[PDB]
Amino acid sequence: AETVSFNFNSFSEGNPAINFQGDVTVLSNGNIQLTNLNKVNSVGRVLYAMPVRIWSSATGNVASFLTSFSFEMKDIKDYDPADGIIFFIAPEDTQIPAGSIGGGTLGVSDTKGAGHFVGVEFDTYSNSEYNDPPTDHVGIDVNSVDSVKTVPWNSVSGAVVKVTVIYDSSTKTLSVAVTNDNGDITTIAQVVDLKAKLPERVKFGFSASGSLGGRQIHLIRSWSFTSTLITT
Amino acid sequence: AETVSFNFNSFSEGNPAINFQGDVTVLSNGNIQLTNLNKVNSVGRVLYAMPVRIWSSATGNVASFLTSFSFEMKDIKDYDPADGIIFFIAPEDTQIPAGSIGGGTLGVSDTKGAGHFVGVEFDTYSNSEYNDPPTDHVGIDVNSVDSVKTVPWNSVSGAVVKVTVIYDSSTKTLSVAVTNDNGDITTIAQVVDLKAKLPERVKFGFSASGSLGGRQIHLIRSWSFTSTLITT
Amino acid sequence: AETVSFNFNSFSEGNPAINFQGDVTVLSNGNIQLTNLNKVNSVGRVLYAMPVRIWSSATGNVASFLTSFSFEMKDIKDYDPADGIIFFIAPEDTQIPAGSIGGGTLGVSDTKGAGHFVGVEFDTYSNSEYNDPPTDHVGIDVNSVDSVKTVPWNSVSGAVVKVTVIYDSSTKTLSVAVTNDNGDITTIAQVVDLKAKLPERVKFGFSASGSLGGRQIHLIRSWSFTSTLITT
Amino acid sequence: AETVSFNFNSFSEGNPAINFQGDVTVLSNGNIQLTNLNKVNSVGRVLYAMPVRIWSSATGNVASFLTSFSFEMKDIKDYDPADGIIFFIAPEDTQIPAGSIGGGTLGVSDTKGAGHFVGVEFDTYSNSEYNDPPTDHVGIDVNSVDSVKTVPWNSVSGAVVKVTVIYDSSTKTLSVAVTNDNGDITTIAQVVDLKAKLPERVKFGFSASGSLGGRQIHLIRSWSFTSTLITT
Ligand SMILES: [Ca+2]
Ligand SMILES: [Ca+2]
Ligand SMILES: [Ca+2]
Ligand SMILES: [Ca+2]
Ligand SMILES: [Mn+2]
Ligand SMILES: [Mn+2]
Ligand SMILES: [Mn+2]
Ligand SMILES: [Mn+2]
Repeated sequence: AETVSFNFNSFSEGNPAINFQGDVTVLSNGNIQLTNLNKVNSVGRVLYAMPVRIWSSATGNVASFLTSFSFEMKDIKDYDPADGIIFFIAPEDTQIPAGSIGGGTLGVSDTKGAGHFVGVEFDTYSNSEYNDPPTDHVGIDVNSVDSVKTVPWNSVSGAVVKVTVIYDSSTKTLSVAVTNDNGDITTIAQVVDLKAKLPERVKFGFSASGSLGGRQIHLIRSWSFTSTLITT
Repeated sequence: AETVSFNFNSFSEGNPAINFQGDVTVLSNGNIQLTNLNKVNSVGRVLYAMPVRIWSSATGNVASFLTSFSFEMKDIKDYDPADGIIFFIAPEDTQIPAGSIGGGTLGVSDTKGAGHFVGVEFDTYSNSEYNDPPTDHVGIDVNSVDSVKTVPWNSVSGAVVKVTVIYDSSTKTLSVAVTNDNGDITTIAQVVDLKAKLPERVKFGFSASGSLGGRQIHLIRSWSFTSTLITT
Repeated sequence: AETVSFNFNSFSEGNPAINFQGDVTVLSNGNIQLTNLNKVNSVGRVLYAMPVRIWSSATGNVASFLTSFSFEMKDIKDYDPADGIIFFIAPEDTQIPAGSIGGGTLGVSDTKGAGHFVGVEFDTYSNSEYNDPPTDHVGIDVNSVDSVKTVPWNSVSGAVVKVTVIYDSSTKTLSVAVTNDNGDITTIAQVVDLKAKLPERVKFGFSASGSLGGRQIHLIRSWSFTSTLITT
Repeated sequence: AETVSFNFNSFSEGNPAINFQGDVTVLSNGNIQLTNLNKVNSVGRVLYAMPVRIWSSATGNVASFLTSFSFEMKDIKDYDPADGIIFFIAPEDTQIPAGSIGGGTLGVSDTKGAGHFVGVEFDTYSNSEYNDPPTDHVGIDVNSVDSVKTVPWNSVSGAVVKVTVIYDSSTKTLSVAVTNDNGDITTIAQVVDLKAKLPERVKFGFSASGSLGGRQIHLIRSWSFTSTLITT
């Protein structure tokens, strides 16, 4: 039983348990603001500093993990509410794509929307070049922002959104449950073999981005995580 | 968007929001004691009073729900810890089987261990006649306590256990993440078409049962639930 | 090396190992409820029946001890939490102060908040008459609930708290580590010359109290204890 | 409220949370054997891979931590049982001192027995050059294997030893509670300003050394830890 577990009710600069990339910033109240409102094509990513072993090439086993986080997106006069936030898993050498154009790539893909990652996005701007549905949505991404699956969702400015994710290694199922301000929940699940798409050791994080005309406040308020690899 | 959501940090006799059945009692702190230790073959169930609609015959849609609860199981001199607790879903008229023999039936099945229900069991006693794994386990039960699927588990006497469940209607997947006292998680997932195994309107709840030589303390400490059915 | 060591994972009236004083009552799950919610200025105390020799006048040696225990405090409409629990050490003949007014005396002191004891209080209601801090707090008490030193704490209703106390006779240091539900730890330590404040033989126990308007549920879930006295 | 917490009931090579230094080896049963029996001056160290911030220069606050771990030492024919284990805290860049001669340096000090670290040793070999007591002992080391304080102890071969450490930030007290196989406890405590002796970011870990004629099996059976730094 190999278990990595952490809980964040707030954040602060200096904590060695978390890595910042790009235009990330910690607010006095302890929240993480992922993008910068004055930069064009902004990109902000926050990662748990320590890599986590999600599978052993020895036991062949794959870990299960339970994580939940709360975020908030808020409009600002008078740019378009873009582009959203993404909870991702990637190789430990994961950096903000070079020459990132931000926007629809969400800071995890190249200009074509390709990359090495597995994630859950909370997309609030429609990008046709990536085949986005016409409305706000939640999608499961596997090496591309061209979601492997999506579900209609509604991003309510200033609302605090609570998310719960469960990965069952046995069925290799990734289930997501989103709790909107109104109390309604949105779910989405997709079978993804983490052992076949990611390396033994990976990192977990949040990413968000904007464009020239599209910018909003992307806030990460809290994050608790727990993985458990069976060794034997 | 039809949603049902409730949250109990503690219970109490009376509250018409929860129908009791059997040897159920309420401790001083609001904890529910599903069974009685001075009674042979005891059964006790607790149900959310108001029935819930998990699917529509018109729309065809099945509801998605997110539920979490924390229970505790403690041993008693010198008796055997059995059998345990089951989170279940059944027809709005559900009742403790006629002539319930308690024990392995968990208060939801008959002698053969069959019944009209869906649920997750935290089985602590192994009944070979029900093809029970040799050790403590967690199982996805569909109309039978002879689990559709099980996973090795460890029940620790006196430890507060936390459970989170997510049912994604899009995939008909039922995900379970069990957080143990020591922080390790156990998961199990199973595709279960509720729409096919249950009526449009059901009731959610907990059930536990002891036998003659097998009795233990089963307590429910909290329960929050949210189901959402799309009506469009 | 004289060693006294015991473990209590569940309690049960009748056990000659425990002395019950006041309004104490054992729940059916094995928990000890210290206060009566239907009584004004209630007081309850549970004590290890066998007096423990912490020091000897013959050698001048003082014993070191290690002890851990878990409690649970929960609210009750619309009353105010009062007043909390206190782990205390005292003369083997200790009884509840005659004419106990309940309140912030925790059942170990008189109206002026004075008594003959040493303990760790987990104060939830602030009493200006006892120089209490404005918020919930943990404190080291020496013959008075007018703590020799307190520390900011946060009592969370329905939450299981873990405490570990270490007394080093060589330094006469009493150390307390409090594990909250969220995983945060709270500590407080202080030099207390036991040999100079209590008789050679004393009793160890917990006590809780409520008042007229302030009442809550105080539960002791477990308790393990080990002291070693050097004889040479 | 910043908090780091991990828990190991067993260990396995490959876990990125653990850093191995020296002759460290993981046994088939999940234990960590710190030294190499066929090697002269064998030195083995295991550290928690993630640096911990024990104090911020911003607020000037020191963290509090509660740790506990079980270890075991076993004699090997007919070599002398040496030298023991040390639980230490050093700079995040800490490495086995070049030209480490092992033995009484315990793998954290130079020839003179000096280095940059704070720790608790379980010394089973008297080294007059470092002023060790004539017998097995436990000591609080502050930048030197010439303990600032010791207490008589007794290493029993094959015996599992359970230790619990508490470091209260308010008093800057480091308290240790050692529970021997037979059930007797040994405590030692010392005031130590971790903010005056170490940098803001450090690493925790265990070290073990041997000599030419002094060798034995040093095992770390399990380790749990929780630090909490109040950033407010
Ligand atoms: Ca997009
Ligand atoms: Ca069974
Ligand atoms: Ca008070
Ligand atoms: Ca030595
Ligand atoms: Mn998209
Ligand atoms: Mn079963
Ligand atoms: Mn007080
Ligand atoms: Mn020494």
